Amino acid sequence: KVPKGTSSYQAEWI
Amino acid sequence: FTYRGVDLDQLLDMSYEQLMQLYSARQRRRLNRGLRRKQHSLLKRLRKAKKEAPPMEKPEVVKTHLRDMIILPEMVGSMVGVYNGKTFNQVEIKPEMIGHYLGEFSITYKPVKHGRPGIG
Amino acid sequence: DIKLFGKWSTDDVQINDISLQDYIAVKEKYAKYLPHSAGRYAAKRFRKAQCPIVERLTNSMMMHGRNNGKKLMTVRIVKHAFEIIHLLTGENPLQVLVNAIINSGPREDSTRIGRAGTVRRQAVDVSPLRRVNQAIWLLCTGAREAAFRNIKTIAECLADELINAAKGSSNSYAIKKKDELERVAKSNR
Amino acid sequence: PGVTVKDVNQQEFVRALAAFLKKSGKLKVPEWVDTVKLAKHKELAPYDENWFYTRAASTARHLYLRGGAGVGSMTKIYGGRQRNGVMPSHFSRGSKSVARRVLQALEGLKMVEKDQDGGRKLTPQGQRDLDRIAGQVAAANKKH
Amino acid sequence: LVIPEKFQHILRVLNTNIDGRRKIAFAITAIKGVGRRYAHVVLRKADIDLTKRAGELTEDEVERVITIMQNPRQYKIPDWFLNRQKDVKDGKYSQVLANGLDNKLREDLERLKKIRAHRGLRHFWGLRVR
Amino acid sequence: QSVQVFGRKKTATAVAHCKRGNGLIKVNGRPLEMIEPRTLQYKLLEPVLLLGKERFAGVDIRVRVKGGGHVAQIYAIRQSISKALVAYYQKYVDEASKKEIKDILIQYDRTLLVADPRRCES
Amino acid sequence: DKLNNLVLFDKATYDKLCKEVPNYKLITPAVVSERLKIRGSLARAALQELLSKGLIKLVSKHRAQVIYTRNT
RNA sequence: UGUCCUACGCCGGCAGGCGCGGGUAACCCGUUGAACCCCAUUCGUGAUGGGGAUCGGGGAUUGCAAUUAUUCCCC
Repeated sequence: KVPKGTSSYQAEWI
Repeated sequence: FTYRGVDLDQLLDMSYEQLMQLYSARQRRRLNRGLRRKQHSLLKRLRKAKKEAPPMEKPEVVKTHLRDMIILPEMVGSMVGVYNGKTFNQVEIKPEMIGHYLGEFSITYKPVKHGRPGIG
Repeated sequence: DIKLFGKWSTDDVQINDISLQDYIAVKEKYAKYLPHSAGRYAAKRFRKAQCPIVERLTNSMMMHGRNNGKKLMTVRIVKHAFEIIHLLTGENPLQVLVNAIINSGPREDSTRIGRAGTVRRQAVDVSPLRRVNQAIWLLCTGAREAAFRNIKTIAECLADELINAAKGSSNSYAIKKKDELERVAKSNR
Repeated sequence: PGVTVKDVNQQEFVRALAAFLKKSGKLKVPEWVDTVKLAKHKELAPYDENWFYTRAASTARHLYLRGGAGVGSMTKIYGGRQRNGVMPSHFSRGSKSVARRVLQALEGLKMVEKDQDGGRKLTPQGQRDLDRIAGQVAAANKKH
Repeated sequence: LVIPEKFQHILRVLNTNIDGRRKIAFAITAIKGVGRRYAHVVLRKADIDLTKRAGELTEDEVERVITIMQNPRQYKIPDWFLNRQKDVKDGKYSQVLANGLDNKLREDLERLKKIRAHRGLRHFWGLRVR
Repeated sequence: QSVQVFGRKKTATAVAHCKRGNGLIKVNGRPLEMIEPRTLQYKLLEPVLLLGKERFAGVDIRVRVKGGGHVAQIYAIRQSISKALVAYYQKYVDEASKKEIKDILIQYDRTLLVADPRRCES
Repeated sequence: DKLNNLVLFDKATYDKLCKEVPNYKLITPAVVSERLKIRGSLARAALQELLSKGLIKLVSKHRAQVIYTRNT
């Protein structure tokens, strides 16, 4: 699951 | 939602001087020191982005490098892309982050996943 | 007359051992009011024997690191120990001190003679000054080891170790260390 | 009957001056006696409930011993070790407001007067009270 | 001193066990949310002598010192010793209590998660914040 | 009628002003027994206790003391007191008496007359 | 094993305090804290209590060692 | 050591602000008013009040900017 707008650089934190 | 005993609509209607006691000491010191030109242009771009939008649609993002910002109550609902040195990220400003900087919404470093070491 | 802290006599003491009589110097001329002197004793060889033995005991129990500079504190500890020795035994504290130092000092030491690789030690005789030094060192070490983690007090610990060493029972650290050292010195040959 | 403060044991003299501050009764006492610290280098509150008059006694006696002293001077005198945490310990001054209101309440009883030099020192009534109390301590020490 | 007949060996305050043989300041310190300093201040405002022990207490003194520690502002405890000064939600000068500390750190962690700030994500990964 | 000597130890210097007085030994406005290191108070009294109370009946010594620590401080004060007594009995009293008290003082402790020559090395 | 010390008196403790104490030659807070397993603060408080009773002579008082002696 | 080093007073829990003076320096800081150490109180052999990290809130300086805690102060 990924939010709508977040980038992959910050999606690595999720 | 309620921030420090005050709801969002009052904070949006609240005048400019009495935000200098409803913030933390760092934000109050920063607001006392005065804001400069670049983020003033950023704030005007936020206003032009929020008025020039459909009522049901989300207002368009504005891209910026300024992570020095303190978040004002005028900026709730705004669609802000923030640079972290490499890429922009898309942040919707919720009203519970009003006492924060933008710099914590773009982490400039990846988390560390340690692998098997080589010849040390 | 010169009295130790103004209370303790120095003419009543008698030296049992002939070997330690010339180095245990507390009797007549070497009696001082305070163990603290701040006079030089390691400037030249054999000068520390002239020093009063109460000052030797003072200088030897602040040896551990966190108390390495405090000497008024040290003579205060020696004072409390001497008071409680008087009120326990009833004799002069200097007499039982001399007895403990005499009965704690080793007489033969194992020593490595040969080369690196030969661990077979030979038993050799012991200098009287080194006997005095080792006796004071073992008394101080027992004082440390008895006072690490307890309600039992360090001056009280030195008093108890001193009395145990003087009466010759197997309760002082100095006595048991000396006995095991003597038996291994006998076993080496 | 000729005795002076320096011929009197200092700790007992401070204790007797604190007792004189008791049986005198009048002094401007703060409502923050039961909450305050006493120096930023110190960890806990003072153990004695009645520390303020003891500190006033020490301030008055140090003012008698050496004059020309300001609030910052007493703040420097009452310094000590700041345990800097895991960091190496250093030297720190005392609390400025505490000593300042001690001096203000002590001059409020007309014991201490303001200098033209810039400092602050003791009234003749102050030295009369001090060597009187020194006389009582001398009488209670040489006879007991 | 003497043998107190009304001695409570184990106390139960705010769903927390208290060793009654310990001194009153440090037995109150033993529970979460209050240390030695606030215990000394709350005891000085409660007009209770420091020497006497925790199990050597009457019930009215215990309930009144609980009453002092519950609402500090009404009992003239100044507004800098308090654990939380300005709350995010209501901004009220109040003590936090033992289970209150757990719930309040939990909701602070949860709001740091949903804001997706740097500190909340760092706590989520479980690494050093400062 | 009066002499002014000094006693040095490391850095601490205590200047003794010795005068024909009424039997008072004053150290910076305080007597000998009311100097703070009461654990080490016997060293300050060793000339007075060892030599007796007798001929100190008419000696007034005012000691102005500066520098050093506490132990070196009190040692400098006591050596200044001993040297003041030696100098006074050398100047205004006969030769044999001061020779006798010097002999007794050297027989007890050498540092009572001569200072420690070693000091803080750079 | 841990050492359990009672902070307040018992009837047998008080009986051993009023009777069995002043024949021990040397009296320290440490020995009273050691022999019958009581805390040092309680032993000290009982020690100034017996001093105020006038039953035990005092030898010396300090910050670390305070030594007393049994009567006569 | 010093033109940023600070003397004094006030407002101050408290870091610190406010009005004022000196010092381009054996002068003013500064008799450099140090710390262990000493003297009295309490704690009493247990992860303890030892030891203080790691976190949570506020406050105040430094700086165009303290968010990835600059620094210090209060629980």
